[PDB]
Amino acid sequence: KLPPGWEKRMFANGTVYYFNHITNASQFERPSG
Ligand SMILES: *[C@@H]1OC[C@@H](O)[C@H](O)[C@H]1O
Repeated sequence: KLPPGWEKRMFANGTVYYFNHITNASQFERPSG
């Protein structure tokens, strides 16, 4: 499902986003790569 290095992440207010654990990058939209 999810591409390499990405993992799902979430704010203290309950808002979900995406985080790259290899690069420390982050984004709201679901990652294609
Ligand atoms: C929840 O935390 C992330 C921020 O971007 C949103 O505006 C807030 O509601």
